[PDB]
Amino acid sequence: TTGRIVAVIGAVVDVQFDEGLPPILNALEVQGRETRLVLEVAQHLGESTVRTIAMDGTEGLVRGQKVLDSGAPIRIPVGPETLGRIMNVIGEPIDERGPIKTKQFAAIHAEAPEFVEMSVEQEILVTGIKVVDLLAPYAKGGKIGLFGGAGVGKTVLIMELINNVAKAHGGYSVFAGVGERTREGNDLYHEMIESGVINLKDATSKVALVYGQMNEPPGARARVALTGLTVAEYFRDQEGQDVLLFIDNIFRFTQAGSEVSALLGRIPSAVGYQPTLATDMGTMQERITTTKKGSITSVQAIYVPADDLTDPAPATTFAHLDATTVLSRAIAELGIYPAVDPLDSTSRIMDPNIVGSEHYDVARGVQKILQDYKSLQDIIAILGMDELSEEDKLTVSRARKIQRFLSQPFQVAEVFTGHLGKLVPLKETIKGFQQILAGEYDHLPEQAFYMVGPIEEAVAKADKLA
Amino acid sequence: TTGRIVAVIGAVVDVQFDEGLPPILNALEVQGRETRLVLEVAQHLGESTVRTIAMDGTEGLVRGQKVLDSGAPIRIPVGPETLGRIMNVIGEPIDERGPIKTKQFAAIHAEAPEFVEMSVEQEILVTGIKVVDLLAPYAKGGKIGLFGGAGVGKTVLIMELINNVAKAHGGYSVFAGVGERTREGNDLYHEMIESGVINLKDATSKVALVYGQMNEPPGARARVALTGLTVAEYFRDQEGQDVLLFIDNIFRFTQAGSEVSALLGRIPSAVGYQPTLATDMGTMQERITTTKKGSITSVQAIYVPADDLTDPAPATTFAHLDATTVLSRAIAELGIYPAVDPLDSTSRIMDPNIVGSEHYDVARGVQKILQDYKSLQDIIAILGMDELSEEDKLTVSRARKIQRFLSQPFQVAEVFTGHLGKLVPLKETIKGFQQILAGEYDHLPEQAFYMVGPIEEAVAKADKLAEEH
Amino acid sequence: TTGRIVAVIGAVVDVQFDEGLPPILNALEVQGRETRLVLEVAQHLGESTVRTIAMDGTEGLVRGQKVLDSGAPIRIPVGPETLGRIMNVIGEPIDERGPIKTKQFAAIHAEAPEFVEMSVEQEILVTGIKVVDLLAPYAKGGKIGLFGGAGVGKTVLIMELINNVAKAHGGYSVFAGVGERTREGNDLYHEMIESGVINLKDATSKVALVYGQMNEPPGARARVALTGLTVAEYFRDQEGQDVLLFIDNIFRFTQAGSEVSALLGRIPSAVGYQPTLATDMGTMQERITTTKKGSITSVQAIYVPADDLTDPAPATTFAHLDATTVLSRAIAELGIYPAVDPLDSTSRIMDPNIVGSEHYDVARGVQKILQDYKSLQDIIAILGMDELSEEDKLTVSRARKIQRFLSQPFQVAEVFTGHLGKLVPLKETIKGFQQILAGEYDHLPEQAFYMVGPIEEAVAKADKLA
Amino acid sequence: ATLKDITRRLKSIKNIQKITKSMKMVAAAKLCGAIHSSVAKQTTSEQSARMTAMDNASKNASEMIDKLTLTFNRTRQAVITKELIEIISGAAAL
Amino acid sequence: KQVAGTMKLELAQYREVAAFADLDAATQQLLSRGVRLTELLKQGQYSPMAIEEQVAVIYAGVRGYLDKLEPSKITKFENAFLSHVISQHQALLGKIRTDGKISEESDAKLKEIVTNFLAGFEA
Amino acid sequence: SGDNVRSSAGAVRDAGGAFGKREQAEEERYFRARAKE
Ligand SMILES: Nc1ncnc2c1ncn2[C@@H]1O[C@H](COP(=O)(O)OP(=O)(O)NP(=O)(O)O)[C@@H](O)[C@H]1O
Ligand SMILES: Nc1ncnc2c1ncn2[C@@H]1O[C@H](COP(=O)(O)OP(=O)(O)NP(=O)(O)O)[C@@H](O)[C@H]1O
Ligand SMILES: [Mg+2]
Ligand SMILES: [Mg+2]
Repeated sequence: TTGRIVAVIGAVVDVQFDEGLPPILNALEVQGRETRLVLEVAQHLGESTVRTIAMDGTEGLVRGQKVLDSGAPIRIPVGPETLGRIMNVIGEPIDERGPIKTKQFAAIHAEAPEFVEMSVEQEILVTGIKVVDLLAPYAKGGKIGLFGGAGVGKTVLIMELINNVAKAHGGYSVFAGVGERTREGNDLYHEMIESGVINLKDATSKVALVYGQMNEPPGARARVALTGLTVAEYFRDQEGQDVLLFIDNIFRFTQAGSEVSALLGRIPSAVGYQPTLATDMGTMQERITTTKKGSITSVQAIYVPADDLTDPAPATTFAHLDATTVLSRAIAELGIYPAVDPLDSTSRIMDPNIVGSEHYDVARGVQKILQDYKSLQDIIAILGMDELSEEDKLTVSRARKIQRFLSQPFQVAEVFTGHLGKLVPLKETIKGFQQILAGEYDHLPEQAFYMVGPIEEAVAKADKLA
Repeated sequence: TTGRIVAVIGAVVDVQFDEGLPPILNALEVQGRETRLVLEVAQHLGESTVRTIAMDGTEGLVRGQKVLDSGAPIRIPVGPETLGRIMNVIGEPIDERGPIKTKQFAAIHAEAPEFVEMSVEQEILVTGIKVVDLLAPYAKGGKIGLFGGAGVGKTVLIMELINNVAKAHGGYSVFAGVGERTREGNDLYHEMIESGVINLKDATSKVALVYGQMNEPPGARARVALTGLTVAEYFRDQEGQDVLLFIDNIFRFTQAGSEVSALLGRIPSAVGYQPTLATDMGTMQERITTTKKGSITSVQAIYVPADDLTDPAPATTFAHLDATTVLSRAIAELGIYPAVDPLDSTSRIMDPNIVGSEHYDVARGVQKILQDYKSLQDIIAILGMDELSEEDKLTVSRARKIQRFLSQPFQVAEVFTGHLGKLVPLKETIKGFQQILAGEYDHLPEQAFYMVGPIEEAVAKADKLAEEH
Repeated sequence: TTGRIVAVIGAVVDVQFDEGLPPILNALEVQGRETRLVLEVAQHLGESTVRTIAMDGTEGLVRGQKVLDSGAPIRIPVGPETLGRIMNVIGEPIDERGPIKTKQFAAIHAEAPEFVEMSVEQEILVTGIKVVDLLAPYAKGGKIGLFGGAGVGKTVLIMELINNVAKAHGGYSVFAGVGERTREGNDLYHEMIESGVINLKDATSKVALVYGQMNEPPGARARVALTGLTVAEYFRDQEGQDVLLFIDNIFRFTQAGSEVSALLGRIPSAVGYQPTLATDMGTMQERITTTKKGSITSVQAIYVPADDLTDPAPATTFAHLDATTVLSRAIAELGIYPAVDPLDSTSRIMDPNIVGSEHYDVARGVQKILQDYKSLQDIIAILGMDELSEEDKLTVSRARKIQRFLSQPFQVAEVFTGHLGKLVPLKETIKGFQQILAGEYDHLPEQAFYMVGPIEEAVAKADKLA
Repeated sequence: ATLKDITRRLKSIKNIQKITKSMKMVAAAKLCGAIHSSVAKQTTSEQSARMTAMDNASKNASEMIDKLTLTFNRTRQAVITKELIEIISGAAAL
Repeated sequence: KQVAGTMKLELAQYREVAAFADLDAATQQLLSRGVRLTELLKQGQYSPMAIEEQVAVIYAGVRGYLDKLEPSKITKFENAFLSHVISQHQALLGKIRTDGKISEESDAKLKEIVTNFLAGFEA
Repeated sequence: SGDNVRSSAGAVRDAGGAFGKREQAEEERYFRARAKE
């Protein structure tokens, strides 16, 4: 049956049907248009009229324009032929490499795994990053979130994690660009074709790319995540493999939701967001998961608007994570990269029965001395360090070498650090710190532990300083 | 006259009358329920439809259900026969002790006593609490306000005021539970039953109970305050006799209304409270007062959201009191109880020409040295106890003692402190602080004054303290 | 065309015109009232009904009461005969000196000069007041933020400026009392009469007064700045003058705006101001610049909310300022008049490319010597002013000569001060301080520079006092 | 951030600020940095150091107050803005 | 209730001393219990303790018998100790529960164990 | 503003500390003296 547009406001389009009303989520195709314009049915307004959301610009639409009911949600290609390709919200290829001939197609909307499909296996995923490896190890099959403010470190980190992890990965990965910088996809795409994780000739590619950058309208940015998500689900279930799913900024999925919620006729919730922020988010995050049928190690970059971690968006994101890496501008401004907050990043894997007592005991040693140094910062700012006991000065000193020894030069950032990248092993990181704590290096200067790999390179740099 | 329900959203129900339209404040009986359900007419929406707040749950109402206009506002049982009985919001007895066979019923809604009806008499009411009677004395038949953030001592303090003043009261006393914990209702009931202030076998009971706690929908909590007030009204007028009115947390009267405002179609005001916040509180407070017909010695417990006294609810409640005792987390935290703030608790009778000059001077003398001590809190916060001239460090040392001597064990708080509640006579209180300000006890350790009765026990304890060392 | 009042809700009135509908900003005349009640159009609600904001009380109005479309917006008397007179919001004389017999009339709502009508030359409006002209020059056709409460020389600096600009520039002046207090408005009137700027006898008046009393509704208080603006415009576009516009409390204009906005039911923006904040400030402020014909410079008194410079009101106002004259009690006490702070008052135009390199280096030298002397204060008092090197003893001295030379006797003070006021040309001030800085006048006593005019009167005053 | 808290730290640091500036002068007239520090670990000086110490301490507090106050107003503006949006959402929901 | 006597305010009162940490031996002591009890309160998951087992260890700390031990050693000690009481002294615990009270003979048999066990521990 | 310092943390625990510490010994100092008397 034929539906007709009866109203258009930005990205919300009301379509009235005279016969056969399209159910919610059903994807309607707008007629009379140059490129495919999909509307997603969001609600039944009554009077045979449905309110939808456009997956692309709605410029040019005219009331009375015909809209077709595809009879199903937004279905995208899933399968091995997606690998090495770049697709948009609605699964159309955008890498100028022609149709994506997959057998199966998949709806980008699906129910999350049931409670009986849940996995309880915890097994660390060492990353080579001392701060993450140490204080809040990532977990294979786990949900890693990387919170960070504008320009703090999310991207570079996700990139390093793709370097230090993805490459040494035996399986398929899915990178979902959501509301970020298009030239970044550009960067990523060409960095992958280089390293070879993407192959344009032989069919050996291992990465599937879904993109809906900050140039896209709210409806897209609001669903791209589900698309990348859906492409990851195929690899997990319909193939039972270990799937890596990177998503640079899932916060954009929520932000986008707010733009359209406005137009949908919803009274706004706290801070202007939509009422459905929590649920909307749940029905998505819950699909990003490991089941008994397969695994998904997801790494999600999370933007903190106005650097406010209490903002409904990020706030609401923590409960969905198995591991959190909180980046701080204050730390970044002291030139500590990655600007990871030693005292606000967590991992369900930070358990002695899981990473050992030596690992756990050092981790807590570090979060204790830094915590104790942090509580002294009040006194240091007013009365300097001449008003601290002899004991205090000692911790302050070890904290400062620990803080710096937490930094690390990543390959993906060599241009800004002016140092060759470093990949530190786990034992080496445990060791390095056990030592700084035990006072073993209380004779070396702070600046010696800054921007270095293992502890050994902390010493080398010390001699050079003489 | 019979009406039909036409809309049910929460505690807000719309009833349409075809016959006659009931006046606002009229109680409406919802037919077809295994439990009396009262609907108070709040507004006239127009087109023969009235909007009403339910005095109970709306779980189960049906559009079109019948509603019988009782002809008048909520009328509850009043009179001596209420004494010892736990009443509802609509007058229903909730002690399972059967009906309250009363010969008179009053409307919980009524006009406030005129201005010509006001009394100007003020007689200090002694409470045995040193701090109270010292800094901000309560007054006979006055309005007492007890402010306090969550769990600083509102409930325990008001309890002491009943164990002290009510038990030794030659007359009736009303207690109304306003949106608090039902468990506290249990406690208070069985504890009054013990002390014999309530008799279940005869007619010597001297306190009436009214309850509408937390588990209750806002509508009820929004009126119980007026219910209890009505019961105490009858004891003030139809007798003239002295009446004591205890309301545990009048703040639940304003939250109740804050929980149904929107649904009554009202743009919200500052901090989400109702626009009618101050006037509702007004047509409610003005009623709780002493007239030339009788006197009400009211003690209201007032909650303070997040500890912020500037919050509209509490800030609007002050002027309604003749004496305020403010509690302070800061103080409670220093293990000082009652956690009364010496610098924020005031009283109308705190005048030298009402308590005499001796009583007054000492009070301000306390407050001053305590304010000076706050000024040194800073100076010594960076310097240490070794820079203050022997003159200042001397006051710091007295502040501590005067600070600690304001604390006092409560008979009602035995189970907490573990000590024996003491009760201090006024005169022994002044002497007590008169001497400490004098410098007399500068040879005694502070601890000697912490949690005691008259100034003597201090020395005594101080002695028990010397021998133990 | 005649309308009929169909809606009155406080200072808001909706009128229904059956045939001809009055455009937005068009003044309507209420019929059947003692005084004149003007309703300024604000919106076309539809159904031949228009909404408006009353310029005076609305008590007495009745639904159906007749209303007349004045054909255009609020027009007021313009031209010479307005000077010395106190005008109301709508053009009515309120000085009771009868009618304001003018042949001309103008609308208070006029678009700002077009881009071509713009001056591209940065000229400095000489005030003859040393500190001003030397440390914070008044951009001709620029806005200057007058900072300072009351009792600091405000009313005196305002009139003096009126005098000087008149004596040395031929241009008149207008005073728009936005949200003025009837009390100070009265005080100012007579204080001006006894100062010469206003003459109730011979047409020698140099200023036109326009008032917007606080008892006047937000609608009224919002338009005054424009009424007074329209008045000043006549003297710029008709007599080619370089007018001077005084807006005492530009803030209360802003606030006046928000109240209108709210009354009209618009959704406030951050901090409760009107969404239109910047545009309300734009449309008006932009009518103040240098045109091919002449120019209007305006001194607007500013109120910083909660002492917060970032609050919307001021921050929206600082976008339109070229200078700030800061009055200081600290200065007023020392007996230094005008009590203009030589270090807090500033100018955008204080640039070499604009005020000449010469003028620049002088203003800079004076700013730096004061800064140097202001620091020394500590040492001088504590460490004792006995161990001051040669370079340290001269600074303090010279700075003091400068600091006092910054004082100037106003011609409008003559009435009481009993001292001939002085009007220093830019040339004299530059050289005056230029020399003091050299040391040419170090062999003179301080009081020699206190309360004088050109540098000459400094030496002449020195010998007399020996 | 909370207006109540910021207001607490500002007052508290404005106080400290006053007391430290006062000590700098007394010292000037006559904690002393790392003076007692050095000799133990191993007047003119003593006062020198004390002058210096309180000085810096005085600045360090003012630079701190200067930063708290900005946070004060930002946060002050935010609270008003919040209170208002809440007020209107309810009205636009009627 | 017996051993937990007034440990609570005491701990919160240790916090009063926590702001300092040439202490006088006295206050050095207030700061000596609090640092000890604290370790004795730390625990492992999925391994709850019978109210009698808890009293046994809390007793060892509250009765000052561990005041001359190295904090960091406390935890390793609770383990060894407990495993001992639970092993060799089934009957002792067997009482405290039955009477939910620390009788004279039980206050003695516990002082006997902590002090000697403790010492053998600091060998 | 009277005692803002104390109405916070960092330097409050200090003021709180020194404070109690002082009066702690002092009183013991006064304690045995009571015996003397
Ligand atoms: N590991 C790092 N080493 C050195 N510099 C870094 C590092 N991480 C971040 N930076 C610096 O911060 C800048 C940008 O960080 P980036 O990875 O783009 O942040 P982001 O979290 O993605 N922010 P954005 O996308 O703007 O919200 C880089 O240009 C670097 O200067
Ligand atoms: N006089 C007192 N002596 C000792 N402890 C007290 C005293 N008063 C209150 N407390 C303590 O604080 C607790 C509860 O105080 P309570 O009187 O119920 O506070 P409240 O103000 O009524 N709080 P709430 O109504 O929940 O906001 C008690 O359980 C005690 O631990
Ligand atoms: Mg990024
Ligand atoms: Mg309570």
